[PDB]
Amino acid sequence: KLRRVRKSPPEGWDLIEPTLEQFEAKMREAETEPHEGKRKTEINWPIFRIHHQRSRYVYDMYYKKAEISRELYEFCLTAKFADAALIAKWKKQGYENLCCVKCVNTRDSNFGTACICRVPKSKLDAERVIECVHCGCHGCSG
RNA sequence: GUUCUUCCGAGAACAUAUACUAAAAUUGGAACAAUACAGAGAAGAUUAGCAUGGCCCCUGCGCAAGGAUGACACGCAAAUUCGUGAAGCG
Ligand SMILES: [Mg+2]
Ligand SMILES: [Mg+2]
Ligand SMILES: [Mg+2]
Ligand SMILES: [Mg+2]
Ligand SMILES: [Zn+2]
Ligand SMILES: [Zn+2]
Ligand SMILES: [Zn+2]
Repeated sequence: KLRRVRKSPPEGWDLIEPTLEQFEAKMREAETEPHEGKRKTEINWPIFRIHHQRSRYVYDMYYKKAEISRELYEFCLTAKFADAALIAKWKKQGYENLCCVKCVNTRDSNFGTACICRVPKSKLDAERVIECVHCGCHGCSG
């Protein structure tokens, strides 16, 4: 990754490097863990889950905590440490807990609806438990 | 879950219906390798090649071409119907 961004990490990369380096360890384990004893839908879920976490950590450091400068935050977007297109959603009102961009692509669904996990729980038959097939998200709206 | 309201623990807006839903459990359907036998179209033999037909395939990208002429075919073929005189009887 860092080879492919040419400039050096700008300012306080040491604050985020040990955490990002742990997400890398997580992601490689998720790639190589056996697909046996798991649903054909389940095995992809940790990938989307870890990719959500890592993007969320970079995002929270810059926006909520302000512990990294914009140049270091934008560096993480440039170095593909965080998905700019997922962070682009968490800025939108009503999307601030979105699990993955695949769940808001309405075009890919049979009827042109969003994913069911995007329905607010108060609008469900709220005893109902959800695990959406795209990522196992139980509900990510309200 | 977030941006706001305040009399204050509630209210407005944003957000709005994934998935042949199984890690399964059941249930049909093709060709395989070879002991011994007798062995591959045309009025004697060696026998071309190309056609023809249907509820028969295979190889091939194929309206090309190969697969024994790819194999088969291989006869009670009656399918619109009679007409005659002798000789027994009774
Ligand atoms: Mg011949
Ligand atoms: Mg031929
Ligand atoms: Mg031949
Ligand atoms: Mg023939
Ligand atoms: Zn999702
Ligand atoms: Zn979903
Ligand atoms: Zn979701």
